[PDB]
Amino acid sequence: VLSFELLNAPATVCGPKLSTSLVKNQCVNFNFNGFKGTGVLTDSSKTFQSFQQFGRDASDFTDSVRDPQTLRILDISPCSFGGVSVITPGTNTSSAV
Amino acid sequence: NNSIAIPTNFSISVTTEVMPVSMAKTSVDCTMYICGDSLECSNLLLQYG
Ligand SMILES: *[C@@H]1O[C@H](CO)[C@@H](O[C@@H]2O[C@H](CO)[C@@H](O)[C@H](O)[C@H]2NC(C)=O)[C@H](O)[C@H]1NC(C)=O
Ligand SMILES: *[C@@H]1O[C@H](CO)[C@@H](O)[C@H](O)[C@H]1NC(C)=O
Repeated sequence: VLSFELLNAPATVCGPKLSTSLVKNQCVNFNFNGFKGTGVLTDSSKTFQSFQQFGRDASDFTDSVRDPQTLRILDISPCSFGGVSVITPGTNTSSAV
Repeated sequence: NNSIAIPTNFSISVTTEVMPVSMAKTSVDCTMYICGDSLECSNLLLQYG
């Protein structure tokens, strides 16, 4: 019988996977010790503790995460940015917006 | 039954009255609130389209 637990602690038992390069300021999907999502990775100036891995927002949405190789801090932002409005005339008149 | 009060002077008063007119216009995007930029959730939201 094996028992697991997933906390905000450094990982000890990990599956076999090869790390890749780090891409910043682009819309990518990441994988940080099994935590898979999608966002824009940017360098961050926030300060964590000596053991914690990922920070959390007010809505329990992880926005900062520490890469386990560089041991630095990264920031996650959504790929979609803001609200975009389209101004158009009628389609029977023109198609320029 | 034979008494009346008639004023002899007056005054001018300026009073305030505050009433609201409009509130803040708000818009809501269904995506990026229900499905947090994930492709697996956006394939299921179409059934609630
Ligand atoms: C009504 O009251 C006003 C004051 O609120 C009086 O005005 C005065 O009038 C006299 C002359 O009548 C002036 O010399 C004064 O300067 C005025 N002001 C004040 C503050 O005293 C007015 O006379 C009154 N009207 C009446 C009693 O018929
Ligand atoms: C291995 O991990 C260390 C410690 O986090 C890190 O400095 C290093 O870049 C990693 N990679 C290699 C190839 O040594």
